[PDB]
Formats: sequence, C-alpha cells, structure tokens
Amino acid sequence: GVATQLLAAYILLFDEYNEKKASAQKDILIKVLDDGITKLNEAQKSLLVSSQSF
Amino acid sequence: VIPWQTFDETIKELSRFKQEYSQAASVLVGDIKTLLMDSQDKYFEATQTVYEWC
Repeated sequence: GVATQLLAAYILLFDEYNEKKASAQKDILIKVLDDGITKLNEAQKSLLVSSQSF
Repeated sequence: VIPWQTFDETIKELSRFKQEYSQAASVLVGDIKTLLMDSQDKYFEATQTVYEWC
C-alpha cells in the first residue's frame, strides 16, 4: 500500500529531470526498498516455520 | 482330560508377540514419516532461495 504510491509518485514527478528533488528521491527509494526486503524476508521465514510445525 | 490352560497360554503368547512388534514398528515408521516431511521442507527452502537469487 505504501510502495505502489511512492513508485507512482516517482513516475509522476520525474517525467523530466527535476534536479531539486533528485537528492531526496534516491533516499526515499532506498529507504522504502530496504524496508520492503526485510519485511518480505521475515514473512517468508514466519510462513516456513509455520509450515514446519506440523 | 481337556488341556485348556495350556491352550490359553499358547494363545496369549502368540498374541503378545504380535502386540510387541506392532508397538515396536509403529513408532519407528511414524518417526520416518516426520523425517521425510522435514527433508521436503528443507529442500523447498533451499530451492526457493536459489530461485529467488537467480
């Protein structure tokens, strides 16, 4: 729900190169993707342990 | 004149043999089942990790 709007904001703001917001857009992208990789990995490990419990 | 006690002892011995070996085999087959399911979970985890890297 957060990622599909931040990426749409990325496509909307940078149809042309806006050099003022270029130093912060990279930090926003790195922050949201490093959050997402950690959440998806923890979800997979939780589902794996729940599968191994039976 | 009718040997009934020896008949009962023979029936109880031939039943106790089968009870003992059913009790001995069931636990071991139930342990092999758990090992074969844990192996499939580890196999799925390893192949999914390599697939996600590729």
